[PDB]
Amino acid sequence: FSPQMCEHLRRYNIIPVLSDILQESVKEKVTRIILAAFRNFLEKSVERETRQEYALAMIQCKVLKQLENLEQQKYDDEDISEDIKFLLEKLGESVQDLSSFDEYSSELKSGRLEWSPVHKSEKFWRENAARLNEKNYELLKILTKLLEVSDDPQVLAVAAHDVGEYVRHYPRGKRVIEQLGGKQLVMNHMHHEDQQVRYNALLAVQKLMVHN
Amino acid sequence: PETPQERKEMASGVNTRIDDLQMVLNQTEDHRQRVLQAAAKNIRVWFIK
Amino acid sequence: NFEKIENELKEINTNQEALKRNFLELTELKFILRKTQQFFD
Repeated sequence: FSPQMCEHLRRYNIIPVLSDILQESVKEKVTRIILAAFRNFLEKSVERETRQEYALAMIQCKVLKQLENLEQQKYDDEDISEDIKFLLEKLGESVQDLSSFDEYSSELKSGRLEWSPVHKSEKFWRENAARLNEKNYELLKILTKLLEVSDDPQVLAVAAHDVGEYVRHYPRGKRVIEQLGGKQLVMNHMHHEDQQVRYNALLAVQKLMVHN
Repeated sequence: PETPQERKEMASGVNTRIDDLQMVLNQTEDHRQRVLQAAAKNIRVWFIK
Repeated sequence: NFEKIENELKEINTNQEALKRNFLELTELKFILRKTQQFFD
């Protein structure tokens, strides 16, 4: 309830530990208070650090996908049916407000290329069709550069996914990666020993050659 | 290409493209088989579930 | 788990005969370029 206590309790792993209690949902009163605990957390913050409680808490966890079927169920207590619609509208904006490319530009320029819902969302890639060319097609060339020099056991699959979704939405970008030689990099990285970077680069190399 | 000694550029370009395309068709075949080796296993579990 | 297997086999079996098309259209383009060079020379 008190606003300054919300930034006191955030020095922990609270909400994904709490969402692990939410996915059980056997008692049918623990879910009515742990959804109210999600609301009283999210409503009473006077800061921009509610986004700290999405990345730890909401978008990067198995809670937002669970809240879709939480709406589908038939609860009787009227505050619950407004608790889900408040959380769905608060987290409905929370997926695309960093799904801006800025953040993605904050991800790409600073590096580390983490797993984020901005990569899997197609409304991201619906928007930034020409935005790599708005950055003079360096913004792609900075992405294949970090794909080149580094081994990256986790974020190379993210980097292989990023060149794949752009190519499906701009057919002239297939000629762009040919000038950079990034296709032969994906040819090498699809033969990697790790299976996640193999599966992502196999989809990446098969998106390059849909039509020739 | 309608001109001589440009067809050598074109046929080499098709040759390296066929080499890449046959590799991907080979790669997606054993990836489909590696999926279906895992996916078909325990469908008799999964159907009963 | 089931949507991982479903979207695997839905995308690949559409990218398989479409990619088999782009290879079978290309291997018969390579054959006529082999002949018409030998035919011209």
